Amino acid sequence: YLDRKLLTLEDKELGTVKKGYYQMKKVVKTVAVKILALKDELLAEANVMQQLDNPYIVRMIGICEAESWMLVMEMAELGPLNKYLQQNRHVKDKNIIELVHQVSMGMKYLEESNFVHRDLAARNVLLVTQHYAKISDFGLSKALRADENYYKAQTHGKWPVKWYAPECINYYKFSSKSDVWSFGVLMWEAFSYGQKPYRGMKGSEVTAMLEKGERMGCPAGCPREMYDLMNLCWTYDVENRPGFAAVELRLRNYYYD
Ligand SMILES: O=S1(=O)NCc2ccc(Nc3nccc(N(CCCO)c4cccc5[nH]ncc45)n3)cc21
Repeated sequence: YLDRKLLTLEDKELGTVKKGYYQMKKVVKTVAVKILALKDELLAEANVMQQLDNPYIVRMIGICEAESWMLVMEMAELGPLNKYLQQNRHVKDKNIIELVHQVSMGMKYLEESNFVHRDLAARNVLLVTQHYAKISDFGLSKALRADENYYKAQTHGKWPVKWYAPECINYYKFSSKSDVWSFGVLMWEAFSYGQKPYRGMKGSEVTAMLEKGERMGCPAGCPREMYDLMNLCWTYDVENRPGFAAVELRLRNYYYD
């Protein structure tokens, strides 16, 4: 738990979200703060992110119980990737490849830590700099049990279907391979400069489209290798869909080529 005394908030708003500062041992650290049901979701996120430690996942500083309930993270100054790219269409393809490779290195670690994100989308990638991305928003994330490969969704809550693999929609099964499907949608978003996927379509319409074997097209100016990778992530049969080690490798090879 954090010390309220050591936390300072801006008035300006970023429930509610605020930018702040927390006095660490000697340096002052810029932080982003969620300020409060909606509480169990924030507790689940705190519980997960306290077990995570990776350069490509947003770091939790801690929980402050004061006048309000607060979840304090290190600040990723530039904000969500979808919004950033929407306002910065000059960003080169090679820079996008760089950012999406970083996300895949982050997801490779999660996979290895046996956690499922369950909400991997461009809106949940935050930028530290134009060349440094972190995965955020672990509200729906689940620590897999030692004896299982997947999480079985029970209660009906947030359901971002446009990022969900068929086995999630059809069998309520979430695994690292389902996160791979979502990563594919995230790539598509990033190479489309933060445009929403399957625009104009209902969730049930997206599902019907995918079952016919149809996929979203190649965004303008997306190199074909990256589009080929999106299609691989969108492999229907989860058995034959790649995991984050295979996905990360292919981005690494391409990027460094
Ligand atoms: O709230 S914003 O989308 N409005 C513009 C802007 C600019 C920078 C950040 N950066 C940032 N950097 C780290 C964490 C964090 N947030 C707020 C995200 C809004 O949901 C968080 C606070 C607490 C827990 C969190 N988990 N994931 C993000 C996050 N936000 C966030 C935003």
